[PDB]
Amino acid sequence: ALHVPKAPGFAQMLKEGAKHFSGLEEAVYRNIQACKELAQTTRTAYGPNGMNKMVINHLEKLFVTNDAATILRELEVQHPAAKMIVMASHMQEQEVGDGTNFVLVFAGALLELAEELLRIGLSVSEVIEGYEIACRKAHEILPNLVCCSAKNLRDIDEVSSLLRTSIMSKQYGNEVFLAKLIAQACVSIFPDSGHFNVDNIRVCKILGSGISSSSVLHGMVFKKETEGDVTSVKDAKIAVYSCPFDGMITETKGTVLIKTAEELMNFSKGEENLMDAQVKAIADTGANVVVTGGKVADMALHYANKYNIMLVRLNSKWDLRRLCKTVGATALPRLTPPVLEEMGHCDSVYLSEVGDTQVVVFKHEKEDGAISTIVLRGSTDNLMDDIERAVDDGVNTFKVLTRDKRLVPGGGATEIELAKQITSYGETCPGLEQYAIKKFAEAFEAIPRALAENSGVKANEVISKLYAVHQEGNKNVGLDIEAEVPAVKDMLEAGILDTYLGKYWAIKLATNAAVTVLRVDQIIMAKPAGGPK
Amino acid sequence: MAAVKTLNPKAEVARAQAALAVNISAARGLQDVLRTNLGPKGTMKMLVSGAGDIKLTKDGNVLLHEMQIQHPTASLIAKVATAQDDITGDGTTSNVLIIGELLKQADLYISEGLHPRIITEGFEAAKEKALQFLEEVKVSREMDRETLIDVARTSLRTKVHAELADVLTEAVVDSILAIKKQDEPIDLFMIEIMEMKHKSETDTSLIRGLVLDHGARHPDMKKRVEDAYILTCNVSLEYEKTEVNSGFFYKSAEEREKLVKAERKFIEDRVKKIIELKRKVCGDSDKGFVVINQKGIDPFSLDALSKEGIVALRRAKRRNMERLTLACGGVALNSFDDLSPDCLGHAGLVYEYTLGEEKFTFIEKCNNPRSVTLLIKGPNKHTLTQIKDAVRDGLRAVKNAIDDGCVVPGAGAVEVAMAEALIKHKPSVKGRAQLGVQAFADALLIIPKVLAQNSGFDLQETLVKIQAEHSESGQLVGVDLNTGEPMVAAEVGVWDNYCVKKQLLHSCTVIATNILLVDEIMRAGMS
Amino acid sequence: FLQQYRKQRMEEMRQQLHFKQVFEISGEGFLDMIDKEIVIMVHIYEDGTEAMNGC
Amino acid sequence: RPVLVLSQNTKRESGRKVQSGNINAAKTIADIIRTCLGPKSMMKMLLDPMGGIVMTNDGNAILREIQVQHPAAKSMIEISRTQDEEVGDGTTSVIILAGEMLSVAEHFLEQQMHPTVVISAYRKALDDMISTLKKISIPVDISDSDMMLNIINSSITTKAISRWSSLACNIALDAVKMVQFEENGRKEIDIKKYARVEKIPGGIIEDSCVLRGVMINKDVTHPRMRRYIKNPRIVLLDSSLEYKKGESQTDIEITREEDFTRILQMEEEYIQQLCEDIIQLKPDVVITEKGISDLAQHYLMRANITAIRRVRKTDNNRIARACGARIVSRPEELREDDVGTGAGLLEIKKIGDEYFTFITDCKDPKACTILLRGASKEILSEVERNLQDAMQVCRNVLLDPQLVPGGGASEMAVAHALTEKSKAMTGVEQWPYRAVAQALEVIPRTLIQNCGASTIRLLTSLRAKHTQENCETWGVNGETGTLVDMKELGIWEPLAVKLQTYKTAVETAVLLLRIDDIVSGHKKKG
Amino acid sequence: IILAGEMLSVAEHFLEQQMHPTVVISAYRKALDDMISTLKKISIPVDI
Ligand SMILES: Nc1ncnc2c1ncn2[C@@H]1O[C@H](COP(=O)(O)OP(=O)(O)O)[C@@H](O)[C@H]1O
Ligand SMILES: Nc1ncnc2c1ncn2[C@@H]1O[C@H](COP(=O)(O)OP(=O)(O)O)[C@@H](O)[C@H]1O
Ligand SMILES: Nc1ncnc2c1ncn2[C@@H]1O[C@H](COP(=O)(O)OP(=O)(O)O)[C@@H](O)[C@H]1O
Ligand SMILES: [Mg+2]
Ligand SMILES: [Mg+2]
Ligand SMILES: [Mg+2]
Repeated sequence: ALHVPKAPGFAQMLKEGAKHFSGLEEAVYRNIQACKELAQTTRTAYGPNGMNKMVINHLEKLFVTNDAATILRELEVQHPAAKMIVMASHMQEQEVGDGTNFVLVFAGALLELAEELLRIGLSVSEVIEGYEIACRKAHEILPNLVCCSAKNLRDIDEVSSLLRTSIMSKQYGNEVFLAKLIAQACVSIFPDSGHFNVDNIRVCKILGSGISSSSVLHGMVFKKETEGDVTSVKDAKIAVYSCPFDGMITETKGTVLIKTAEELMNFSKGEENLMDAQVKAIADTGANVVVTGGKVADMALHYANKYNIMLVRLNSKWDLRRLCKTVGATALPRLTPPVLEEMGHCDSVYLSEVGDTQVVVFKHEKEDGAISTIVLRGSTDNLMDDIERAVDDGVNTFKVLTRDKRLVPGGGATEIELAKQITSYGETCPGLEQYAIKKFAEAFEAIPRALAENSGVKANEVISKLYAVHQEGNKNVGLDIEAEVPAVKDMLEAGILDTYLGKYWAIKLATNAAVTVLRVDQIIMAKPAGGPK
Repeated sequence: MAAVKTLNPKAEVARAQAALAVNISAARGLQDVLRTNLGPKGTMKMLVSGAGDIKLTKDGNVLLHEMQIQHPTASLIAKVATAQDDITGDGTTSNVLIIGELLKQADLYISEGLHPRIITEGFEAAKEKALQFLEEVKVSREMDRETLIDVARTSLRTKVHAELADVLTEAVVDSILAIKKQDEPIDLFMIEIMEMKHKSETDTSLIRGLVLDHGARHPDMKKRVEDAYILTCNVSLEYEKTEVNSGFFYKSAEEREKLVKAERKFIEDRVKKIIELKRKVCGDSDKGFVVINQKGIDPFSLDALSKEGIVALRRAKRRNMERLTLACGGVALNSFDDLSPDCLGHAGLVYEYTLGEEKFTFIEKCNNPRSVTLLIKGPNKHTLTQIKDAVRDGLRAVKNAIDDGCVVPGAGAVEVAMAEALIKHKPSVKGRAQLGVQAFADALLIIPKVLAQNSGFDLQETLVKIQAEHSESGQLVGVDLNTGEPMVAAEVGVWDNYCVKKQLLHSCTVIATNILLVDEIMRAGMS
Repeated sequence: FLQQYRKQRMEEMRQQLHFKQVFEISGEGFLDMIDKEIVIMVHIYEDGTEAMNGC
Repeated sequence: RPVLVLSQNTKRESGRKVQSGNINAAKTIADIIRTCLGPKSMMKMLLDPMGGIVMTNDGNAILREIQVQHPAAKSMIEISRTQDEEVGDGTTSVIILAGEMLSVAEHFLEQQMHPTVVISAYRKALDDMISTLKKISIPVDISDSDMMLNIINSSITTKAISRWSSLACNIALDAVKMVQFEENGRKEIDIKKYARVEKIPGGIIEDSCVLRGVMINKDVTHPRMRRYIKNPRIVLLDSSLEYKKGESQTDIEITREEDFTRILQMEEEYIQQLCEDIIQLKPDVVITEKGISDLAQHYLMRANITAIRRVRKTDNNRIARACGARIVSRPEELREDDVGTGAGLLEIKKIGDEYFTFITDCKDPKACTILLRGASKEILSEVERNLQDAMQVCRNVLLDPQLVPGGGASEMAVAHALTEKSKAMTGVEQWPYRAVAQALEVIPRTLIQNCGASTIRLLTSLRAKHTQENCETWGVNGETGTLVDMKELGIWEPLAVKLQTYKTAVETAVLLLRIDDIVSGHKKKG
Repeated sequence: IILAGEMLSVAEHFLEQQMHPTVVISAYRKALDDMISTLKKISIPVDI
């Protein structure tokens, strides 16, 4: 009478390190608690008044940022339910590019209110059905909440104004300058054809002069030097070669079979003369810049120097392809001279130093091209990385705007209106699903509450004022960040707008993640074992 | 202790009632785990591997494989369920439940001093009677679209969410009807199942063609061809090494250049053959040429093909050869010795879809494809696996319903009727095997019990209501999972595969008889 | 589908067709087993070990 | 380590202790499988050290999976293996008999009788046992299918396959009959090589059958090849159909431009020449134990020929026996009579999720495949073991047309004959003779014990019955535990099985009685 | 025990919403006084 034996059956057949959680309070409540904890960890980085977090991964690499997706990626999350919510957030990041923190916060609030509903006496199936009905109602309502459209994407000023809000959450101190940079870079890209490519925007990070010295360049910048003596060209005629800048060899096996003295004497001279003829034929086409993806032969470098040809070496094939796109050349596979249509053209190619970094610049004069590069300056590598993340967010926002031009008010207006409308709808729905619908509506309050908490004011007063104002009928009114007291202001006039697609996909993914977490009843965890990767 | 332990001191032995108790305890544990799986009202289970991979499923076989069990009887039952899944693709949870209930009912009489042999004899007699009744009760019908849709819905609703099940029902029924050839066995290899991870779970659909998980490697090839000629080939277009250690010898740079230019003539001849065929079939620019090669294509041949406006795919799957031949209608080629326009497939639209690093090629708008693909879509990885398992189960169910001209009513009605028939037949069995027959009937009665329990209703009261209704009316009434009242499965459309029921009966009876007759469990292979 | 080692199963049920036991080595046993008298695999364990022992 | 004439790890024991230990170890080995004899036997679950499960009631299968330290137990296990390999039946009986004779020998060893006297008495008893078994045997007519089926049924009624006894008997008889061969005046059966048993989990065991041909788990190399040929002409090969290197080092030296392409073209031409040599015979199916090149596949399909590659040598030999073909290594030497005509249908059909190749309509085939479809892998393995026992019994009764009553009748008859023979010995060795004669009663005693009837009353009644003149066919009904004449019950055994069992048991007793000292611990000293 | 657990459960909601615990405690004390008053109001006498 001193020990409790394991119950006969499955409790005894379990492995030595496995775990089995079954039932409501043992599995569902624990999963809800873990997801709420994850949302709590990520909550403080929401909105313009969010706080950066120093995250050090297992490789002793330091990350400082307020991007929810990056923080979740750099964390070693172990709980399976939190893993599922993190997968939902990453999927939202991949599909849209912004709203990961919205997804996490909404999922956490939904799961907390689902736990409350289960405690008051509701069933999991009823809660799931109510959540699905309310999500359908929210997706129906959302198009009616659109306040304005982009209506133009070739304009620098309009694009900068549209993208200011996206990059106001990150780098809240100075977003106008970054908005102008990203607007110029995106307008250079996105030609008359409606297709926009995210990868056409390149980011180069160089230390030393602070982010205020950053600029956009119509071309590409490579952080290396030139092989030859020529370091600057004014009417460049780039000829790109994917093959190494050397005489091609056989593929099976090459053996120089010498049988007489004369062949031994003449072999090297003939080889040098042949490659001289090749290089002179290359140069006679007017080409003056040569870019190669392979190694550069010493004698080839000599004979290119003799003919005043700039040599640039690109190790990565991605850089070669991007340079071909941004100059208009075709990557030749042999040392044949380029034909007229395969000869790339650039306004100016030169070797320059920025800070203490030697770079080669392919510069255009036209405000167009296939690829544009943003040169980022700063006093810290982590700062430039965070600015690059903000630039990525802005570019993704531009891509979303190209896909869909509809916008909804930000700053707490959209979700407050959604909550009010869904609450009104739920009161007209008889049955047990009304509780779940009302909880789904109330879960939208987590966004203005988080914004108010990060802003340093009392969230309850802000929420009450927002409900009042929306009760009069001002659906474009959100909380005012630049105020020491709880206050609200119109968001359409202030230009604080977020994309319709972002809200749509974020709501869909958060609801899906919450429902999928709720559907789980039993957890059978195996022994962790190893597997570091 | 026992005789074996004297010869091998560190041996584990369980003799007489110990072995029976161990086996019955293992079966009861497995049944208790898998009770919650049965029915569309069953509960999803989360499975986490050692590496941390998350899997959500309700399938009996998947759950059994992912269970952390090291028991011999559990291994035997898992093997039986694995065979069940391999042949029929359904009824694994029902298999485990019936085996466990058979063992429990047998133990109920064995604990009273009865020998298991009489129980096994009663089991065999009751199995024969049950098979006869199942033959008598099956509903033979023409497998039109409605019946196949009903069967697919009945499987997928038990496998996934109701709306996703409704979508997958149309998907699977249309796919099976697409590949089906009159009076021929259905080749399930011709339905490619492809997973993409960008849209929602309800965005999965059926493409009347093929989807390839790789695209053209040359950046300058066309991203979309409207009218296309399909060339399915198995010819290597990359550089090939001489089998007899050739090597090159030269005495000057010019000789080296000549040898380099002449070493690619062999592949260039085949490339020229392909280019000449392309020029012959489509001299204009309206039509297009698509080449799918099971072997690789080196960059030189890729550039040569792209110069002629030809999109080419390399390192395709081996099954894709037959899939393209049946879908596009061409002829797979292992050599270009004699290639003619009649060996070229056709496709009304070819385009490439990019998803992150992954590249996907779509071959749609075929004339009358005998091979199609199912594009599984979802936001997660576990969602894709769950949908793939559900799709496999639905495909197996529809194929079984097509193969067997008959279909069996579901919701446990067939088993309630079978139990009543067994009870009626019990007096005709001589000896004490009538106890075995009664145990068999009670064992088959588990499925309506488990369905009612999962739906939340009272077990015994619902079961007696079902039995009373069946006795009064004589119809095939099963458990209604929404109200608990008796319902005619045939009228509603809850259908079960006849082959699934037959295999369930055979396998469960055989394994229960074999386990009951085991009187010793040994492990003496060490030292 | 060649990467999945289709021959694994056939090797599995052709390996069972033969059962003796591996020698259990005594500190000097390890010394004098390799000191005198070919490829030799030696297993180190203290009582996944059983699976590889059966292998 | 002073002196130490022998090594420090050398342990020696001798005397009565060694004999008692050997006999006790043999008795324990017998007791392990004592309960697995008779129609009412119970199965056992054996846990393979590699993780598998063996669930069976065969004596040899149980004993083979048991690892023991006492060398007498090793001798008993080797005895079980020998009995299994020689006749294929009576494996539990020989172990039980050996244990019983060793016990009755221990009885005399406790007294002052030297083991040599016991051994001589055992040998005389064994000679009389053989004589009596030959005397009480009856002939069988091999042309009578019904009686052959009855013999196979009596063999398999003690196994798990006894439920489908008619199906199992028909399968075993058909397989044994068709695998029977006659060439150059030499008769052979060769169940080990041909009559392959292929088990596929799933389906029902009522669907098991023996095919008029060979079935393999293979598919066509190219989809365009036909999966259904009515009357194929099959050609079997060993050499690969692909360009391989020579044995000698054959480095080339290319100087001119066109030699590389010429070499590749000659490789292609060699493949084409081999394919033309194959096609010259106008076949329909080509089977190769090695790989087939893609170009070879194209050249074969150009002539509408189905090709299958990477076939095991045993499977190729089985196909050659079934379809009457000869495996040819060099295609240029292929001739007309090597082409396999006689197969009546070839079909590649899908079972479960795998492709299986069927050649299942051969006329007069000398090889076959038994397709077993069952609940699981372990059940199919047990069914395969039972069917192997059935085929071994059929082969034994075909080679030896003698038949002996079963169900304990033969043991009791031989025991009674030896008792009246020992009644007139008037020596000191008559006691071990009578004891080893009466030791045969352990088989009817085991049958009664497993049936659950009263052992003492039933054995007394049987012994009293066997004292009459024409009562040599009276045994015990293992299902009801009652005396019954076996010319009515119908249980019969081949004489060869009984002879082998008796000889092996007696010789095991002799071998273990000859030993009185045990030394161990020395290294192999290779 | 159940009542204390439930009261702390409902107090956590306000604690997470930037409400100082002193206000919650004052509300709890007012509620307790009114509970005492109400319980004394609905009581009934008993003839021992
Ligand atoms: N100037 C502003 N005033 C008030 N709210 C703002 C302002 N700028 C952005 N927001 C709000 O901040 C939210 C963006 O939060 P953010 O940190 O970007 O999370 P995520 O990256 O997950 O979208 C938007 O919903 C928007 O309403
Ligand atoms: N809508 C329904 N109403 C009532 N019973 C159903 C319904 N759908 C399925 N069933 C029953 O549930 C069983 C299917 O259970 P399932 O979870 O598929 O187990 P298994 O995977 O072992 O087949 C079938 O026997 C069928 O009779
Ligand atoms: N129906 C039966 N009634 C009585 N005895 C039987 C019957 N069938 C078989 N036997 C006896 O059982 C013995 C076979 O036992 P078995 O389990 O096959 O051992 P083994 O595998 O070593 O032959 C035979 O000697 C035979 O005489
Ligand atoms: Mg954002
Ligand atoms: Mg099912
Ligand atoms: Mg036998």
